[PDB]
Amino acid sequence: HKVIKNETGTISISQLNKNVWVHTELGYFSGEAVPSNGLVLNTSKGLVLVDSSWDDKLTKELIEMVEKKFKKRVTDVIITHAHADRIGGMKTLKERGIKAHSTALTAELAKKNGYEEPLGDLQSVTNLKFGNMKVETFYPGKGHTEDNIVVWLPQYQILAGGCLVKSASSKDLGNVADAYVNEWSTSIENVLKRYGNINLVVPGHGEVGDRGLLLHTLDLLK
Ligand SMILES: [Zn+2]
Ligand SMILES: [Zn+2]
Repeated sequence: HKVIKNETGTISISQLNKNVWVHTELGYFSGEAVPSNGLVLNTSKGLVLVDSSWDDKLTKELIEMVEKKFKKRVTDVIITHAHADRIGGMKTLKERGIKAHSTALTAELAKKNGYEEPLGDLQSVTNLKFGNMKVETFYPGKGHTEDNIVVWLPQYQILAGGCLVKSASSKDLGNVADAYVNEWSTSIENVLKRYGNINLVVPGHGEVGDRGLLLHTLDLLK
């Protein structure tokens, strides 16, 4: 259990194992602190993030923290849906020549929310390799948003569930303004059906757990 932080504590990275870390940032909204999780992947050919952060201020500092820790550059990011906590650092990414991967739909919705457009290069099942690190993206259907995807790391059996999966502490689904609450259950079932061997599940917000987080989210939807 190893967490690196900036001095304020607004940005932290937590070790799941040597090459996979959770990044978490606090964005403040009407006096209220909200954490958001993504992943940091340490690969032979650079660093890969799953999701950016609330804004460019945080995204830029996040990048510098990880580039210093691992002594190499952030080359790619995978955007799991078009909300601010996921997509708010797009300008930082473009400015630094960091490729922003997404589904066409996510790219479409990003444009329509006024954000810079990610690549729209991902299909519903896409396998990527960065150095020796394998990354699978999967669209399970509508849930938290229309466009939400999950990121699977087959070599670690680690699932970045994003906001499709709630933490164990969550007692409601949170922000459902853009959600499809009647399809969300099916969409989690598609995840459960596809990955029979989940060791860790990282939710969009809150503590890392395991396969249980997906069952908890199903309860929250009943
Ligand atoms: Zn969201
Ligand atoms: Zn979320």
